[PDB]
Amino acid sequence: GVQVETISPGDGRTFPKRGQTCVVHYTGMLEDGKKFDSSRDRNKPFKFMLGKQEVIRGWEEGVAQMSVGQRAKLTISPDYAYGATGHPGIIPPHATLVFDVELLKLE
Amino acid sequence: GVQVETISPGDGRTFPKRGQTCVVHYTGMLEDGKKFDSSRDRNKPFKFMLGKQEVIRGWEEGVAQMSVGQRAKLTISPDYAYGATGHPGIIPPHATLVFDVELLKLE
Ligand SMILES: CC1(C)COC(=O)CCCCCCCCCCCOC(=O)[C@@H]2CCCCN2C(=O)C1=O
Ligand SMILES: CC1(C)COC(=O)CCCCCCCCCCCOC(=O)[C@@H]2CCCCN2C(=O)C1=O
Repeated sequence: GVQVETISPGDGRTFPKRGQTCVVHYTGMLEDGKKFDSSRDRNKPFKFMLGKQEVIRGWEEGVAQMSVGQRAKLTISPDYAYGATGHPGIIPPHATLVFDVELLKLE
Repeated sequence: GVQVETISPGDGRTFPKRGQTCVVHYTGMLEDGKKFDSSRDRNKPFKFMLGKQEVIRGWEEGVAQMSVGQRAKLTISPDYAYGATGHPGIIPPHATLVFDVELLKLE
């Protein structure tokens, strides 16, 4: 499923609600440590609307467990990520993905 | 034959030679992405001697054209795999096989 593991505590009070835009910085890597992308390298935070289902299930369910200001490591099994397909040219088939996510703010 | 499609490049200069032990991680799938075996799943690299014929011909010709650190998707026709006999209870007769292979190192 998605396992969430705190790197830095957030405020423990403001959790995203469905319909809110989460603003995050992230780095994603394959289970073996090979990194495949980071918004920090573009220094452009990534934004998505929770509930809209435009990101993988592991992100929808993992980020909803986070409060503003938290930095956490989410390790996402293949069924909550890209499955047998992968993401062409970046993610291989059946890959467990590990993401370091920081929830900057809600909009 | 075997088609090699690269997921991530290796050095493009250290290719395996006859008699060397190739150390790889792999996932074996039928064309629909259904996984029938994976070394990753038992967390043990697979090792074989290039030129010994102990692995199907698509693996001997496919991995000979990979360089260290490369991860590639090999699509193997049945005549380079198990032909009409298949592999009892896992692979059907005349099945095209897809393997995700990462050449981790040479010994
Ligand atoms: C796509 C992928 C492989 C690679 O992403 C990029 O190379 C650039 C991202 C630029 C922003 C557009 C992304 C649109 C989101 C929809 C793609 C689904 O992606 C995901 O769910 C996760 C989590 C959010 C970051 C992207 N994401 C990922 O799995 C990734 O990191
Ligand atoms: C056998 C099969 C269905 C199942 O394989 C295993 O269960 C591997 C067990 C671990 C190693 C045992 C020694 C296997 C020696 C090689 C046997 C022939 O297999 C093959 O050529 C291909 C390619 C290499 C991985 C095994 N391979 C395959 O076609 C497979 O994945």
